[PDB]
Amino acid sequence: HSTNVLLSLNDQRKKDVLCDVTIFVEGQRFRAHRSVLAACSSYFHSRIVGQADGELNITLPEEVTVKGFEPLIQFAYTAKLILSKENVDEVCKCVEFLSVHNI
Amino acid sequence: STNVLLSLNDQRKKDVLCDVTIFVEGQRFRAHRSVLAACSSYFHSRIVGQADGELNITLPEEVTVKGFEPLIQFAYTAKLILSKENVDEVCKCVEFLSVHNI
Amino acid sequence: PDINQLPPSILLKIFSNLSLDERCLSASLVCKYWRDLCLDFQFWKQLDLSSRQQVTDELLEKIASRSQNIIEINISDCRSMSDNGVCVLAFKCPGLLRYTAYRCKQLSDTSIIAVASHCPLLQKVHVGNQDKLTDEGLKQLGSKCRELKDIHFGQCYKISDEGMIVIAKGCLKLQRIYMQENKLVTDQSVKAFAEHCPELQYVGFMGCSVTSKGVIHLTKLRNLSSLDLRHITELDNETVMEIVKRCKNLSSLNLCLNWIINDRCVEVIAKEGQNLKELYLVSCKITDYALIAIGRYSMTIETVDVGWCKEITDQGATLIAQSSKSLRYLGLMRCDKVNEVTVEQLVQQYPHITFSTVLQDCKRTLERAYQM
Repeated sequence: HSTNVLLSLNDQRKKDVLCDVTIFVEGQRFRAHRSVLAACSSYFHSRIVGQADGELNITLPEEVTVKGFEPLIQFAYTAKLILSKENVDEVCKCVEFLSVHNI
Repeated sequence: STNVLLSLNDQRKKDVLCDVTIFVEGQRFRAHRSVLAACSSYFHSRIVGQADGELNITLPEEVTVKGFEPLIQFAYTAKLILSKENVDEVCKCVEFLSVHNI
Repeated sequence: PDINQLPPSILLKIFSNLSLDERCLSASLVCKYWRDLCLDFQFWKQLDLSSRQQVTDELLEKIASRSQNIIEINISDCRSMSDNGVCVLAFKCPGLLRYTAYRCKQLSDTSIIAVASHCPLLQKVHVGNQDKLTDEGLKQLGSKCRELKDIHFGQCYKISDEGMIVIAKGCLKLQRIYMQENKLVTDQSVKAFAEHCPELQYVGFMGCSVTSKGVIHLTKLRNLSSLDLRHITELDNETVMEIVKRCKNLSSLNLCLNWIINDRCVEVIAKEGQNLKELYLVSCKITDYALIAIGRYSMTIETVDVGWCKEITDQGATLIAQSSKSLRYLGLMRCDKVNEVTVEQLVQQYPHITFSTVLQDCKRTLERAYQM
């Protein structure tokens, strides 16, 4: 299945190699690919599709928080989340949203 | 407390010493009296009016069993587990099971 | 020392202290005399066969074969017998009084027809979550056996309009009423049935579509005791005022989950309410201002229920804790606006309170489960 493709891409991502798009949050660099973030978050396709460069450097507003941000990519990849009751509000949109996000 | 939560959790997953019984589509969850009072105001509406030792509750046909199953573990563990196939019916983070204004 | 020298009255009084399983499994094999004692109209007129699952399918031929005075049939949570296995017993039904069958989905209106025409005497028809219970059988239930005195028809979405009128014109001896989320219930079936029998005490219409046009006319009767008008469609406020001012005899008032109902009712309920005993206000949008009135102007109160209150006054709750003499019913749940003093001090300060906080009712529940 294509989920095998997704899991293989995930494992490749979790080696810091074959990573194409790099996210920067107040210094932390989170590496990932080019196609998948385009498929996931509509704020990202905006900054991606307009270039054909080699190495990309996309920064996110202070509005998006790191603590909720790590599971966002995880749910983009494997559609499984871990979360407790203290960090919910800055994620309560259930259509992801959280970014701009007037659709 | 936290270990109290876990102990209550296991005692739920013993099928012993269960007060409230939730009847959805013939399926019967067995859970306690206090916890579902803590979870959703809809249930604590239908419990506290009775001091009966054994209780029974049914739910509207609108609330789906597939989305209903994870909610009990949610209530018991205070933990979030989700899959991309089953989101829309729980799209308020007040978990919005159909009717369902708290 | 012979136990069989005792008169049969004493032996029956002894055997009445054993469950049906003990009586039919152990005490019926000891000897001939004990087996003949554990078989009577005494022990076989209160059946209560609830939740005996896939064991009573055709057996109901023998429980009522020579037994003549079954009056307490209870086959709740049944999942084994069919329409035949209940109509065979329904054929005789000599003086049945309290037929009860909850959640027995396999039963249909045929069982109702069989039980409603073969016993002109009844006192309680508390059926439950049985679906496919259409309204054609309840018509004849009200037509033939007009002696029934108590109904219960929750979660049966086929009792829309004909049923209430049909067991409202003929039958008149009803005392208690209970209804659940049953749609298609019109208002033009209760207004007519509001002048015949004013002796009703318990009224329950939770999740129903009864318009206040019949609630306004409730001022006629002055003998109502208990109310369960939860999630009702804009009942009149002045009618509630008149019924609480005139009818001193009032036991219960729930009115939970109502949103158009305002703060005025609970503000004024402490002006003259002296015999009020409990209040169930869950997730109410109270403006934390009636606490002073309910503590100062009310001296007779023993049950209080605080629900999903986002805001609360810890000082006011502490004051009302010692303001009363016996009001100790603080079942607090999910009260985020709370301190850590009351749950730490009042537990030992008042050793006559059980409380409901999560940190406490986890060890106590396990301890009471282990002991019993």
